[PDB]
Amino acid sequence: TNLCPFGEVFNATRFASVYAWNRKRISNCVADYSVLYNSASFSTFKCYGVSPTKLNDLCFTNVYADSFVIRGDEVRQIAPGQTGKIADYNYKLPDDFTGCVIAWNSNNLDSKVGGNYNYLYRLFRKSNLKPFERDISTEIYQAGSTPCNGVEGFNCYFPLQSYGFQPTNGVGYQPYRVVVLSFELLHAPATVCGP
Amino acid sequence: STSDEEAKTFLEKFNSEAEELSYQSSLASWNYNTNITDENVQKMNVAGAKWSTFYEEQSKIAKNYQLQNIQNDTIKRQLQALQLSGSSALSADKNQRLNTILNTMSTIYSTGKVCNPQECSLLEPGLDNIMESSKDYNERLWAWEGWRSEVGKQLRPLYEEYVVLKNEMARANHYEDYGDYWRGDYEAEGANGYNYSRDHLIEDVEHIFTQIKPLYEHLHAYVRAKLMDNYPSHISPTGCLPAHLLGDMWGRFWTNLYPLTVPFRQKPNIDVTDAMVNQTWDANRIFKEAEKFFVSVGLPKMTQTFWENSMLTEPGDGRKVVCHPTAWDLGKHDFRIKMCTKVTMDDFLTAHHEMGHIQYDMAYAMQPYLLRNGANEGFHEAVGEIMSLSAATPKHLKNIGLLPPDFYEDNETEINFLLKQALTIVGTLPFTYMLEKWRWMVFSGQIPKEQWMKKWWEMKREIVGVVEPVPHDETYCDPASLFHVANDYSFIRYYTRTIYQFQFQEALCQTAKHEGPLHKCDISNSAEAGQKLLQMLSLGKSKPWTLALERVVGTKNMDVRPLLNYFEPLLTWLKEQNKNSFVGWNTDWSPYA
Ligand SMILES: *[C@@H]1O[C@H](CO)[C@@H](O)[C@H](O)[C@H]1NC(C)=O
Ligand SMILES: *[C@@H]1O[C@H](CO)[C@@H](O)[C@H](O)[C@H]1NC(C)=O
Ligand SMILES: [Zn+2]
Repeated sequence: TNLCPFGEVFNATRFASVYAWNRKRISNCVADYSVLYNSASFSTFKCYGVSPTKLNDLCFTNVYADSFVIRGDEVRQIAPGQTGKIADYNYKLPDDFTGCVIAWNSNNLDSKVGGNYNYLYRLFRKSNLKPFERDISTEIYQAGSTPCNGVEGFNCYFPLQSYGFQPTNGVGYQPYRVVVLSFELLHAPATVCGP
Repeated sequence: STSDEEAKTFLEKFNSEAEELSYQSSLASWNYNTNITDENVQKMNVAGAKWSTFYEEQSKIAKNYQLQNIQNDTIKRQLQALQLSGSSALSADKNQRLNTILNTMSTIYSTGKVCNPQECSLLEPGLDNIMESSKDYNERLWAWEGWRSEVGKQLRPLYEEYVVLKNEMARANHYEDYGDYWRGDYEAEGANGYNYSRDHLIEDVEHIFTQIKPLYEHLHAYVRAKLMDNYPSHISPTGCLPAHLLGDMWGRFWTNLYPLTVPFRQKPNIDVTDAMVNQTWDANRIFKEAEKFFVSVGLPKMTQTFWENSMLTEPGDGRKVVCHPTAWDLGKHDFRIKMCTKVTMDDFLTAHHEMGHIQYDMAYAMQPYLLRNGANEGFHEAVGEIMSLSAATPKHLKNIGLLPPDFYEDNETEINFLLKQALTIVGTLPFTYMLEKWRWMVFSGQIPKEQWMKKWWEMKREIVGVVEPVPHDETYCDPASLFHVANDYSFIRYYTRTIYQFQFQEALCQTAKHEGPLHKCDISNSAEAGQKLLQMLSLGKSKPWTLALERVVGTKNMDVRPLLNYFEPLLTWLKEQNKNSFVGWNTDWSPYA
């Protein structure tokens, strides 16, 4: 009856930046998914490939828990087949995604008077991310034709930008904590059943 | 690396940093306007300084993207507004001299006193109270000439140097002069036939004046005859009106002449303040009623962060507040209204006016940061004023239970209302046009320094039909005695926004299929009218203002005929009332002559 450590992902004090999104591999445990999908504390609980009520009646080899922080108007980008700054440059889901996307407003935790600026996002990139690709590089973005040589300047930008989270912001600009659960099925042990 | 993509990448970096710095500046400014302490002045100054420092630096980087090479007009507009250097194009020493000049004129204006035959009155409220309420010729004359000979004379040498450094700034920004620089707010460069040059504003504004002159002449003739009753030994039936008998310090509005000019003095104005109090309304009820009106026309309701963050009353604790009503667009979907609301019909109408600004701010909130504003400088107030127009009508007041179900507005109070409106709306148009025309020609150099006062009063008699009661030489600077001139504010905004607001109202009233005179129109419960209006509001300044205007009214042109239609029942009444009066004025007569 080894219980899956979902409280470590969902109740962590800190959350990662979206450009450096966190991933926790859940394995060799029993998961009670009804704990999560029957909770009214989630504004978004969207599943793809699977149905929520059937999650307890299912088994997978591994389950991955991706978590990060974005602002409210960007939660729609955490879904298969979306475009935008977050989906293209920070966190991309595959079109054949199998899993669930969970998000909830965290204005009470991640916003601060004067502004919280710990959470960052990637503003520029030469090309889109492939699904589940992670880019944590900090190379100066060359928007023109003169090489930057690692120097910020004209047409030469630092690729990361900080979120500004004040508690008085509108809902669309407020911080939201997101958890993406991926269910993997290889020709393999299938160690995570979870009645 | 095409030119469009480089500059868009720059604007993306600009927008991501501007939204934070602009928010911190708005928040600190809000914390001062709602909690007036010495602690929050400095925070407002520091937050405002780092936002200004940031914009100056981005403005210089932005100038390296030549507008000519940009295919994208939405990108081209953003770079254009950011590239506008303004006073930053002057040398640091000359910008500091101009700042010292502007701060001395503003200081002289608000501290100026007038001492009679020790006890002296400031403008607010001493000299004002006299100019808006007194019916005595000699008491108004002492305040009028006193304000201009003590304050305006101090401003004469400073305003001469103010013109030099402003023209130098505009020349550094590649404009004719400071006047042509101001007219750039109306410059549209867009698709075929939405173009609008800065010099075309001069012809439009002059053409609109000729179309207005007949209605103004009849209002002028009626006011002149009524003033002749109260000042029988000073008024000439064919001459201009003495400048000091017009209802305020400068004659900008003729509103305060209503007790002397009301067409039917036994008919009281409809004031529903008693009905509001009788029904135990408070300030939350007022703004809730305003919210329902906008929802009735298809506009969205207020956000929850509006109700939490606004200051809709004067605080019940001990903090000191600025009570002037303002609608705050702080960014990040944070919209607020700061207002010391009381339970009155006046503040009930103001709530609709300020929330009208909020609807505008919310509509273009998804535009890029630099495009979040009215189409031009006259659109925001025009949109806000038409909401109070509909809400003030007895039809609307009857439908929200504030007027009795029996209520029928008779023709006398309809004429009383239209006359009261014309004293404010129609009376200010020649004053506004002639004022900015004088500033345009002073900046252009068409009016030399040694003829400033000669031309100012030659155009007052000619355009406004107003004569000075005391001859003034070039030691005076009479226009500087007005707040907007002494504090460096463009004035044509009050001319155009008046033209726009009646084009909007007539257009929206036709969409709502209103029948009857335009002044009795209420756009309430017409979703297509609010939807038609929102197609312009959501544009911001991302399109030419001519195109934004056409999406509502169907015309690319600033058109005054809608205003004339609004006042046509009054013009019909005035022509009969003036049947034994002279319509027009001669510029020769003077009360001192
Ligand atoms: C007003 O400002 C002071 C600091 O200047 C602050 O300590 C106080 O809490 C403020 N009051 C309110 C009601 O916000
Ligand atoms: C201008 O750029 C914006 C953003 O890149 C884009 O949405 C728009 O379609 C562009 N317009 C033209 C005419 O290229
Ligand atoms: Zn307003």
